[PDB]
Amino acid sequence: CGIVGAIAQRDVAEILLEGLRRLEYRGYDSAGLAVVDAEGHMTRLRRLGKVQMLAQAAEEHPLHGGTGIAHTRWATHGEPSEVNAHPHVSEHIVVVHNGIIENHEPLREELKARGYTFVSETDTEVIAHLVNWELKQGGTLREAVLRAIPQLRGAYGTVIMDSRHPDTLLAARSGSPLVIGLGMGENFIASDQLALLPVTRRFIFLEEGDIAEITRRSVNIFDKTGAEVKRQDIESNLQYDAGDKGIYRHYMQKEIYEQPNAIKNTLTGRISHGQVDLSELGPNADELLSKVEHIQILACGTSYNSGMVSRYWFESLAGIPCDVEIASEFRYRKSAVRRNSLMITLSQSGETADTLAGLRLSKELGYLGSLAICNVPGSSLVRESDLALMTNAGTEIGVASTKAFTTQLTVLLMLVAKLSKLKGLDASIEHDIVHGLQALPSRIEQMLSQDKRIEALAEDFSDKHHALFLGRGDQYPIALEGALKLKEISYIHAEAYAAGELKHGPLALIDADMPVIVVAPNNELLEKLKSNIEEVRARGGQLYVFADQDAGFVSSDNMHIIEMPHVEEVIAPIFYTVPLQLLAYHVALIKGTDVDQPRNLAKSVTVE
Amino acid sequence: CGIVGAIAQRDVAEILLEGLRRLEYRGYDSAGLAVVDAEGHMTRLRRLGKVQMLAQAAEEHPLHGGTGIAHTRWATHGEPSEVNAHPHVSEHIVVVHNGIIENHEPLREELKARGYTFVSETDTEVIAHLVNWELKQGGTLREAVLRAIPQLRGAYGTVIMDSRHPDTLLAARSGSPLVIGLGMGENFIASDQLALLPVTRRFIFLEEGDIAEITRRSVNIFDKTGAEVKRQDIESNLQYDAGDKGIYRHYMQKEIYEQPNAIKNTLTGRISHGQVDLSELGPNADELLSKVEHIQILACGTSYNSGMVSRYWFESLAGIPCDVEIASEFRYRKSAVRRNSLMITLSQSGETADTLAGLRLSKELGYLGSLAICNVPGSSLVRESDLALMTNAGTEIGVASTKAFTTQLTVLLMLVAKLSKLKGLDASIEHDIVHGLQALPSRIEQMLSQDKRIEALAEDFSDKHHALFLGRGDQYPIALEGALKLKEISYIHAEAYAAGELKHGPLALIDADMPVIVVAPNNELLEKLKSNIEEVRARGGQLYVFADQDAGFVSSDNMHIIEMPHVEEVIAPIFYTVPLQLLAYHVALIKGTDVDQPRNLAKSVTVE
Ligand SMILES: O=C[C@H](O)[C@@H](O)[C@H](O)[C@H](O)COP(=O)(O)O
Ligand SMILES: O=C[C@H](O)[C@@H](O)[C@H](O)[C@H](O)COP(=O)(O)O
Repeated sequence: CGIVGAIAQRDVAEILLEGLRRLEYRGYDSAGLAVVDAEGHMTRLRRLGKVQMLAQAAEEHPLHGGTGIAHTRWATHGEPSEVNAHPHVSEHIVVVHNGIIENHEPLREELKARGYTFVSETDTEVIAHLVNWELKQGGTLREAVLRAIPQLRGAYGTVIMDSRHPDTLLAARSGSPLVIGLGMGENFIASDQLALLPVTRRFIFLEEGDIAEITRRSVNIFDKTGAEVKRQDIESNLQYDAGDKGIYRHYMQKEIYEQPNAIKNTLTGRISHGQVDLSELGPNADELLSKVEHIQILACGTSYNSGMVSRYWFESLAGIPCDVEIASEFRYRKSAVRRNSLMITLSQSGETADTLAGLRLSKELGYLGSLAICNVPGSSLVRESDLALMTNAGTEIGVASTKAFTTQLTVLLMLVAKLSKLKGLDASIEHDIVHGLQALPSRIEQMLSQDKRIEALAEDFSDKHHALFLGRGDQYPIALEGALKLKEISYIHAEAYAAGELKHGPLALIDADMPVIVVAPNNELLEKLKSNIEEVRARGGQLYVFADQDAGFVSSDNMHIIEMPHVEEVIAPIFYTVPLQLLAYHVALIKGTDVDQPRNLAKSVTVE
Repeated sequence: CGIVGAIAQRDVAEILLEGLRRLEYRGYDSAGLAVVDAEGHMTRLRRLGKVQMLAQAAEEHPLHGGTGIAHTRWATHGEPSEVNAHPHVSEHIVVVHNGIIENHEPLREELKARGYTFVSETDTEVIAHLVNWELKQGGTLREAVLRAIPQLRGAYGTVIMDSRHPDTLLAARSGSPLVIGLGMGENFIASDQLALLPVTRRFIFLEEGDIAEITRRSVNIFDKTGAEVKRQDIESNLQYDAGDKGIYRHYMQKEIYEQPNAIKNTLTGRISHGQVDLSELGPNADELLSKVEHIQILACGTSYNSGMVSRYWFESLAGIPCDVEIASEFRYRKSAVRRNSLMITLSQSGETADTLAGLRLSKELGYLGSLAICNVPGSSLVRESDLALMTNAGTEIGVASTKAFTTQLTVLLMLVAKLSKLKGLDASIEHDIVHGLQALPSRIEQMLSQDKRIEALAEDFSDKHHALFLGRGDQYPIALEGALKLKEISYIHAEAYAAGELKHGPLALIDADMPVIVVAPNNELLEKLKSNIEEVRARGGQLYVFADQDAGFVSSDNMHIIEMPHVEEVIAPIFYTVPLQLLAYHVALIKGTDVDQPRNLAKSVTVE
């Protein structure tokens, strides 16, 4: 989730609370900072709620100090939320981490043994009493820590502090990212370089394992053993616009509408000469890519749907057997490795628990090699992969992925043409794919200029609480997607069915008041589809159908047609996605929902 | 669908209306018979509705004749239901078919040319004016037909009659089954030997293509060309109990509760000596089965879910790469054939459009060979296959498959152990599978004796209209299944999610009033699951959890636990299915629904 850390000479709270705000997406149930003033007065503070719930519990009780550590959260397993909220104050040790401490039991028991007393349920409060115990046994903090770290198992990103000596903050990185922001006289710790974006812009990105010792006037980093290290330090880029929603009322909407430029980024330096280019893999790709006979794809939620759309392409175009499983199942299941199998995770975060263990698994199951289509660079998926292709999406703040989706398509789509050519197939296959790609941007541009109309439809969903999404083909999953959206950002019970599955059961749901969103280009499967539309139609189902301008569909009280600008077909599933995104967003407004942090959720799921 | 045909000396209506009643499952939108009395008075009759809607429109206007043909239907594409209802009276030619006439256009136009006039939209009414035109050009009916048949494309099962000469009925078979029931002085035609079950029990099962000429006192069958044929004639068996619901209020319920004996049938003559036996394939199976490296599985609705459960087994036990696609998508999609791929349809009917073309496709795509796990013998899937294994389910009348499911599992499960052994694997794998199999019956027995309790739960769903089904593992799809049920037989919007997918989106749906059915044995994935239960739990979601007696779960207003009799684990997905079946049925009663013919549906989808 979100974890921030100041240690300057000014007051560090209204920054700590900022860092949080700019990590509210990674987590939005509980929050709270801990600062201390000169003298030593600790001042822990927690609130259930948005970060603002804290903010306000700060104005009421301003916190002075130049040593604090904040923290937002995803309260998942539930639990007394304000009791189990960070930070936790082990007498004088305050901690806040990001992650999961595996051995959080073999410890909690062992300590406890030694008269310890965990007043709260939680793994953070274990870091504390652990580090603390280590003070007692000699050394300095930057020593008590360098000893306790290696006795923890998991992936975490804690930032330990001694209320008796706010002179130093400790920061370890074992999994969850922790970047350090460099200030003047001051420093800052963060889980992401986006918290600190306001104050510094100069970051030393902790490598994996580091236990950096930080003060106002120094930042000493040590490797895992305890050696000293000289981590470089770079200036940020991830600031294009930072987390400024701009003209846009919500992040999704801006993120939705960035798709057209967002793809351009992706198709940039890759569409070199009528034919997709991906040298970026370094001439050693055509030696593993080429032995490829099958493709396994790990993913979750939207990152999976994409995996789907692709399977259609990898086969009907690359001619390559391909599976596209949900990471959650894969990882725990004994399985049968195809011969010559390129594993291919499709995270946007790069840091998702499941798609990542998956990957990890893959390694042992003798796959041919990994490939990684992340959004975020140097991400756990990207560095443990073997090959990787980056979406160039830009940072996506929306809890509900959108441009990360469209980008993914574009990439995969590109990989297809590479693989296509790589396989002496028809040089025309690449050509065709490219033309789409190399014209997707302009086209989504086209599509968005329909905002108004879709915004109009959404009115019809005020009163509904169910919705059916139908598609067939390499649009089965596009219809999967637009459900997942609407479903998530408006709470409507939307469900997606592969069109030709209705009559085998689900078709019982239809009725007078059941809207049915359907996507329908000038596909070959057009008529097949045109049918199951008529099948639902003939049973009540109110029908919103996003159909190519030249489909043939005809308007009607029961059957609402939303003309679609003729698209290509290689990029058809991307295109037809967009309108479905608008609709989910707009219905969400009509619904009056947290368009940007839907309940029980929180962008990127990196827990486990 | 359902098509019946009398031609006796008594009055044939109260039989025709019976035949229909006993094919109401195959179709239940529109109906209607046509008889004629001695003199020649035709008497066509149609009604929207159950067959009974006709029945009653018969009592009001008794139909005398000893030559009639009836017919129930699935009105799918909708259309003026009483206008487009069979039979259709082309002046003197009355027809009724079962199936789809492809060229139903290149004809409708051509004829029409010749001053013809189709007062109704429909493909039946095309058979008529077609056969008719053929009278005019010479010959006798049994000649005008034998000429018109070969000018039709599709799969059909029409039974043509001449109102000017009820002396003869014609019957052709091009796809849809047509069996002939033999009486004394009288005959009968049928789409299934179950219509006629009351009158005769002696059937000559038309081969594929036959154009049988039938009168009271003869039944001449001719092959496709026009030759004479001597089709054998067998006595029925499919009459165990016929379509007599017995003690049981609905077919599902009886069919649900037949599972325990229904499996026994399946495990009969196959569990020969501590180890599954399937010689029934004839010593030429271990020569294709053995070269098998991958398994593709086609299916729809419940017949697919089974395909799922299996994939888990074929891999984690047989060690064999396996895909399990929805037939509807497969069939229309260019794809990549694994090397050495055993295709394997999983119909119960054997006659499903999609799973069958699928199969058909398979043939061209160089698979290694077909295998067929049908319920019904000599079924289109079973005869075009290459290998086949029959469920021994018994005829299932329920529109909502149940025992066909459990049987399928059992079979596949058996195939796994065959393949397992066939692959020098651990002799212990077979052993273990068998023990389950060879103890599934007794165990489901166990499970049903919980009826009451589940019947109790269902009370809690009166007011609900959504439901979430969660499972993980080789129970992801078992949770898929029990949704499809409830979803179909009660209209509740039930949805199944692989447990570990919640946090990536859908988990937004949960709330105060969202029941969540979850299946949870003493799996290894127990705790994983135990979690997402707690995740939903912690967000409102009312939780009905079907968990092993020794799970650990604890009762609670928000979390309803329904102890499950410890089962094995190889057969665990079958077992945990049953309770989910009860619940759908019981909720359906509380709902007050067509537990046996849910709306917009109709057992086996054989249209296209
Ligand atoms: O609608 C929500 C998004 O679809 C979300 O579900 C996301 O796609 C998954 O949780 C995947 O995580 P990553 O893409 O970042 O790995
Ligand atoms: O709940 C309804 C049944 O699940 C039904 O969906 C059936 O399974 C499919 O239509 C498959 O047809 P076959 O099994 O007979 O081929």
